[PDB]
Amino acid sequence: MGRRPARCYRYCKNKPYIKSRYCRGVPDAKIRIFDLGRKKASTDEFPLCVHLISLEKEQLSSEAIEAGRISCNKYISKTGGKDSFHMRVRVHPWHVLRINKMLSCAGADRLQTGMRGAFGKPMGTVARVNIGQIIFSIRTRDNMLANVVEALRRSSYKFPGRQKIVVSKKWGFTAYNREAYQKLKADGRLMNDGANVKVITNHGTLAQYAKDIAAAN
Amino acid sequence: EEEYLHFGEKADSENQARKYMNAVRKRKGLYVEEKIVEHAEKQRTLSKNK
Amino acid sequence: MSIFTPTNQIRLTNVAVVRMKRAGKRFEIACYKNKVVGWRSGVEKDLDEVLQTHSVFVNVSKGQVAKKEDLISAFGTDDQTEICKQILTKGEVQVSDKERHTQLEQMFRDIATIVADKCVNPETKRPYTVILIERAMKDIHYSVKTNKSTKQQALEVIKQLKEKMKIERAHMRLRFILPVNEGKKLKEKLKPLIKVIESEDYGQQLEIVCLIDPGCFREIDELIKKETKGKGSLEVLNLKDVEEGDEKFE
Amino acid sequence: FEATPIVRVAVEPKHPSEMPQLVKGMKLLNQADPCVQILIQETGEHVLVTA
RNA sequence: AUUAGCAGUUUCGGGGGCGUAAUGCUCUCAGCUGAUUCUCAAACUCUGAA
RNA sequence: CUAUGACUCUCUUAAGGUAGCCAAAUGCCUCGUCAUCUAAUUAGUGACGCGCAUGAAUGGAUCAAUGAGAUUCCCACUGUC
RNA sequence: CGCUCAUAGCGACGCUGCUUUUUGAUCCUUCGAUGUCGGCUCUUCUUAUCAUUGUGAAGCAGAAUUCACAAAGUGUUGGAUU
Repeated sequence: MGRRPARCYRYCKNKPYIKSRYCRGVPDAKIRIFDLGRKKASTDEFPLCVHLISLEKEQLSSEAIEAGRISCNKYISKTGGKDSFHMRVRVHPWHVLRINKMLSCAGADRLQTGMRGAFGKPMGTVARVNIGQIIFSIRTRDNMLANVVEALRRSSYKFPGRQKIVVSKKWGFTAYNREAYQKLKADGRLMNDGANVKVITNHGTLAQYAKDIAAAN
Repeated sequence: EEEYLHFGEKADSENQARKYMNAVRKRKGLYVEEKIVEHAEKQRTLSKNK
Repeated sequence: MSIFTPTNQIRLTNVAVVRMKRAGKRFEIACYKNKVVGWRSGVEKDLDEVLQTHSVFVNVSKGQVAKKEDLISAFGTDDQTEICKQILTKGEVQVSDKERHTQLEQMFRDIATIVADKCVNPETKRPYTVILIERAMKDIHYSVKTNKSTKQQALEVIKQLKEKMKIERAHMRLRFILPVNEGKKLKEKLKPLIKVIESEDYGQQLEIVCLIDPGCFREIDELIKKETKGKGSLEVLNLKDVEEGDEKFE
Repeated sequence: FEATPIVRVAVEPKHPSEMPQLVKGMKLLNQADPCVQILIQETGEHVLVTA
């Protein structure tokens, strides 16, 4: 929250609140967008994925996240363009912060500023992340690695604390490694989904089956 | 600004060209800015397709 | 005793106090001085920004928090945020000095602007200038008032400016159509009293007249008519900026 | 001789009480320095013009 | 609670290109459905911890 | 549009501030706005007045004289330079 | 942005600190009584250095200004109003 300094919340503590029929008075999240570059990009063309991870367990503010995304969206353009970056962020902010206001006071107090009826009102939407939990994620072509790591690097400045950058060993937004991705093409088990792969697999949820190979093929 | 976001230069707006046409109207001027009355408004009462 | 072991003290606020008396009960709120104006100017900056506190007081100066019965009775509701909002919209608002000055400044401009709408016409391409009038106003000195409307103020002060001297404003043609019998009578009284032009008496084709006013003195010209003959067959009203056909008066 | 683009400028009173003086002065200038629109106006009360 | 594209629709929604124009196709975009994808929901929890 | 509210509707409770007066020993905002006084004035005085919350024997407005009363300025005052 | 040119000078959204010269929060200390606010007086110290000493940058030509290091050695005013 831009009112407060975020020192106030960069440690993952207090069991986690949410939007609900119970917490109605929340503001709207800062980021309401997780769409950076060419979303209509096939899975069989952008074989690289890089990831950014919070080194530290902590909260991660919505505003901060938003700020980060335009280190990967100004920097989308100067390097490569829209035909390299596909980002789903990979964290949202469900968690909320309260504010027991005593700003009331700037000269005296009414005493309601005190800890009677202490409980704060919703003010500041925010994410919670462990050390592994991933926070940015660019699926891309493998002629763009140093020109996307520097986006991630830039973003890292705009997160509290320590942030590790990495490249995985997969085609990005897939379980399956680059080694096991070529299998799919080869063995006739690649099934496209405009973004994802379903990957054709024999199984039985029927009575006597043979369309389980002949369905998607 | 939606239109601008498509982008084919900036025109019919505040520009390099509007430097010359910013507020040269008023050299004290005929009026404060522009006073005019019209009876072309209301298309239904006039009964026009124009 | 006080003198020995703390002689005690009092404490002053620096927060705006938006106040409204409903049902003979003062409700007040906690806001800041340079936000409470900005709210009303269409700068929706979250309600939680303008409110320093979300609660209602009988008196926010001392700090007497307001009561549920009092609230519901006076507002038709006990929910406080809504009430606060209402107060912000409706009630008197304390302001700083700078803020106050801004309003005054605005008013000053306004009273010049209103004078500029219709100004002295040798042809119809000369003055219509706000600045000169404003300057004149400044240099003559008169109390600019927030209780007083702008138009009224202008009316008041133009007279003063007249004997500076400086000629101001231009007249327009508020046109009428009188009856055959009463029109003549009207003409008999209205010719030397005020300026009347485009007069053409007839037996069959009625009588047309054009009483001279700027729009801001249309009560005086009509009153006499009302007294004598009542309203005309048609009563033409034109705008208070231009006379519909270009001004040539004064 | 006036200009080909018809170059104009907004001549204004510094003081409101000096307006009459200003008005007078343009006329005076007219004889010494040729051509100004003090009377017969296309734009404004008065504007200075040159070649 | 909530992110994404995909496909199958269009006598149901809207606007274009294709015979004048559509919902006839094909598009971005509405709605619905199907398979996949993001974050799992102190007052959710099929499971279940010393 | 009036400054204001005589007025007309309406509600509350019977009425809705007339004469006057005013940032007053009564004005939150407030160091109000303007003029003056001072090189400069949150001070003073005179103007303005929808007056947070003035006002007619809860007495309103005025005021000569009077005052170990309260405040401002000027002059005589200069170790209260 | 600074024409142009991210960092001469600034610096978004964003992020981390320090400070105790603001005000709150708290109620440990004091109700066998630390005399509460300002002004005068007078020293001391701190530096987050306004001036001056010496230095280095500048969109520093000169002029003046701006930015920064070392450094607290010496200065740091007269009045109206409150």
